[PDB]
Amino acid sequence: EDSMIMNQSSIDRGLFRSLFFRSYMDQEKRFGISIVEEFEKPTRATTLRLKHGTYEKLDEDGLIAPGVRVSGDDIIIGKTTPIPPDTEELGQRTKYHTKRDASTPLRSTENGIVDQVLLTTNQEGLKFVKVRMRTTKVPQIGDKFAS
Amino acid sequence: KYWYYPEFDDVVKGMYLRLNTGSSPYKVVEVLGSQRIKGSAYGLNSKENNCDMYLK
Amino acid sequence: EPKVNIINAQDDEVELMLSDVNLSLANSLRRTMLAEVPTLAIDLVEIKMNTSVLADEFISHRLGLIPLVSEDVEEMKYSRDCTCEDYCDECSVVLELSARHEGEEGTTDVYSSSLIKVSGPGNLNVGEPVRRDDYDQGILLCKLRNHQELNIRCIAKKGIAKEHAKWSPCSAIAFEYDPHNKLKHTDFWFEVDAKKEWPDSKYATWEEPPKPGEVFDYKAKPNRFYMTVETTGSLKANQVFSRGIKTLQEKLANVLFELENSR
Amino acid sequence: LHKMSMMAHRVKVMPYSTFRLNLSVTSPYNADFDGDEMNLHVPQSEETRAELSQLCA
Amino acid sequence: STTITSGLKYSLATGNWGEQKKAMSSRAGVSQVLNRYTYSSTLSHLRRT
Amino acid sequence: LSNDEVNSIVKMKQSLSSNTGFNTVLKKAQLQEELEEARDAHDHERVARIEAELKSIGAES
Amino acid sequence: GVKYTCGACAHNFSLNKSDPVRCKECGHRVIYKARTKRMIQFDAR
Amino acid sequence: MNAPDRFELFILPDDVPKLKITPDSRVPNCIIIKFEREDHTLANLLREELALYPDVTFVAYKVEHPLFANFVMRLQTEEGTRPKQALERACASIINKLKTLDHKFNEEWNIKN
Amino acid sequence: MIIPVRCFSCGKVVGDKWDAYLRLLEEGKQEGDALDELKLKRYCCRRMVLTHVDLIEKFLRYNPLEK
Amino acid sequence: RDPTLNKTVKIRQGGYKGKIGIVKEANGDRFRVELHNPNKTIPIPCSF
RNA sequence: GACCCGGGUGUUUUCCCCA
Ligand SMILES: [Mg+2]
Ligand SMILES: [Zn+2]
Ligand SMILES: [Zn+2]
Ligand SMILES: [Zn+2]
Repeated sequence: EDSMIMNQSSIDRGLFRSLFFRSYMDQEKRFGISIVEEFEKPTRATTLRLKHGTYEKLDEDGLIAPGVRVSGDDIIIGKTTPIPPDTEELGQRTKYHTKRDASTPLRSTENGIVDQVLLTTNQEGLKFVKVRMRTTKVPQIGDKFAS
Repeated sequence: KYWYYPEFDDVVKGMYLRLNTGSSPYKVVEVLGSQRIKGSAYGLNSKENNCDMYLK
Repeated sequence: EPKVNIINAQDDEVELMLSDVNLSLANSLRRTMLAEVPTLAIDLVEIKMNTSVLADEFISHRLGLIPLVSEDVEEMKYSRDCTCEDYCDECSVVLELSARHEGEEGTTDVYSSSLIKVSGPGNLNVGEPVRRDDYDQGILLCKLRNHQELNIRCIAKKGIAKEHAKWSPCSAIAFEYDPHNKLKHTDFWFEVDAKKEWPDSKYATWEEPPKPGEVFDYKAKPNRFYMTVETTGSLKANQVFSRGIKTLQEKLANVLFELENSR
Repeated sequence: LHKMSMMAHRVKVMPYSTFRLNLSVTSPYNADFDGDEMNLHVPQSEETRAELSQLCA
Repeated sequence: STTITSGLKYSLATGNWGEQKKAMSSRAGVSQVLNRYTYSSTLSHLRRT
Repeated sequence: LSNDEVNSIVKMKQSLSSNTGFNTVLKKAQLQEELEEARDAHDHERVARIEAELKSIGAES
Repeated sequence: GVKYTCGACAHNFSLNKSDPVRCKECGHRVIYKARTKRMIQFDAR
Repeated sequence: MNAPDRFELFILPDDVPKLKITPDSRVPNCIIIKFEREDHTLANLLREELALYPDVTFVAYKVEHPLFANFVMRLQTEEGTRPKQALERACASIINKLKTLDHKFNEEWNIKN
Repeated sequence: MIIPVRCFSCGKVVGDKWDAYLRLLEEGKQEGDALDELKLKRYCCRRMVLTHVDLIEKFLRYNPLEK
Repeated sequence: RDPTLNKTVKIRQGGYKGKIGIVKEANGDRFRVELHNPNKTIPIPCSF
């Protein structure tokens, strides 16, 4: 019924093995005179409503570095947007939420190695990043082939 | 890293640094100023490190 | 009762004829040589720098496939059976590769001869990548241009071809019996005449063709098997054959011990 | 298209990432293995499990 | 200068061949994202009617 | 550093720049654009100089 | 604090999250991050 | 994603016995043997060795599924012989055959070296 | 992209014969004769060298991203 | 508060000897470590 | 004793997959 049998040893030797790249884009938006988004590693204290993934793979500038293995739901771009502060200045020792998280997580079903990170400026002069992820896909039961 | 700064001219003024006499006993010299010299581009650290700044 | 007769012998391939053995024994020997003789192959790659145009895992896959000399792999232990923390010298061999291109013109080829054995078991002849001669550069691994460098450290472990095809010592085992089809084990497709439409086997001269008036013999069994064992250079042909026999013996002895200890 | 396109099977957990069928049931489903996909629905009650095992099996 | 620039960019970006405020009743799908899965697919896409 | 300071440093290093493949390609492209502009203006005198400059700069390997 | 590489002249430098995104020596607008210093290991399979 | 580890083809878990024997009561003097982490290599060898013994009246094996590394063997001997003794005799006989084969190959290789 | 180390079908090492194959073709030998001279008998091995396309020579023409 | 979470770790015993990973779950006596070599996450005892 | 979280657009359009 249109199936086929493949040699496992040929697969081990590199038959029909391929390479997969996926790129992610993000940029800093401008909402007003002085309301800008920032690429940064958000902290559990100064930001609220963080993603459930892990932020420990981000660098100081909020961007992951190439060569780092990533898994699903990991944060590859760290971005925060400002929020008007609440009355928490009552008795909080500077530990009050002023920013909201807008980070970009890796897709839940995908994982791989960070291949190349690009940082530049858009037409408007704001920061603009692109992250490319690389993985290898080996043939297995269910993959589609054709003559 | 900093020779092309506009303020570097006044920054380097009066500084004391180790100098290769060449004629080698290293000695200290006092910077009386700097003077850009066109056409005297020289390798600073590598081949690509062309520099026109000169230290008097 | 079993007999062996060698036709051609070389360091890399032996062509021999088995006789007075069952077909099952010959096939089990072929399967054991193909996928159950332990060899040594690179199993971990630590990439300290790779600025070449090839992906890191591309080069890792290429490295894993390079055959390494596995003569004394019997003395070596399996990685999972070594009580040492991390890897010691008795369960792993460490090779290191460092390649670089100097100058602003030309292309540098990275060959398997550049793999340098750093550490391994004492006085055991294992780990060195296989070379055809003293002047053979070996397997082409990568190519580099100016300011591209490859600096890696590879660890070789002992395993069998069941786990991954890179540990297989043999390339292809030709296997053949009954060139003249006296046993009628196959029925020959044809258009006009089946005799002149099918090429003769390469061992057809080693057996007398059936007589025109001969009747079918229902009491006969396959008795003589012709098989050629080709190796990748990690093990010699005689070593592959002998170690396949020894592996089969060990498997049967393990079954026997299990039976005797079951009671 | 017809009521034989939904039938209740018994689960067997297996490795790899594809649903596996005995080839005799590929006729009522009008399915072959060139890329087709099929849907699986899990009953969540004793009553529903009994209905599936006694009616749609 | 924004009129022509924005009109051309919008029509080429979205594929709706017309003015932005008349998106309905305009011929859609004129402009498509180039298929770069393989070389033959790109060549086929560039010669499609 | 500011944007203006970066531009000034880049111009200074361009004055110091003896040669760079990317910059040579950019210069050749700019020269070709200037040459087509001169061609469209029917200036037979400028185009000769631009052609000579392009011939001198070119001949890559 | 973190290294960067220019997209045209391949010149290494660093930024302090306040400098304009630009190569210091050729003024290119596109820069790339440098590889991580962590250990990278592959199964060679 | 769901692909099992390759070492599970031959590495035996601690809680899984290598060799489980259960009697088959439908016919007299018959046992069912379940080999774990084995395949046609051992099974066919054992089956074709046992098929030649005059006191073994039924021997067969099957691999239930190619994706699981095990096989099950059915053995059934005459009244005098216990089946497990026949299995042990088969193992020992094949071991002797392999030993003499190795010796003869070594002799021939040394002659033709 | 670059010559495979092992033949896919059987597993013979063909990764060390690319340079020799090109040298033989340079001298005017036919492709079949060149493959025969390298002792590639099985056609499964012959297709590996015969149908290989060398793309790394095109990737290397791009300026390296670091220095 | 599980100080070994999000820390690079190496496996010294079992079927994954000498593989670099990162600890993801640290409930207790059974650590979930993602492997850098393949794309998978495995449980492992703390002693390993 | 310093103690760890829990959230996700919408509307169009296009190009694909299995019948
Ligand atoms: Mg179909
Ligand atoms: Zn050890
Ligand atoms: Zn630059
Ligand atoms: Zn082959």
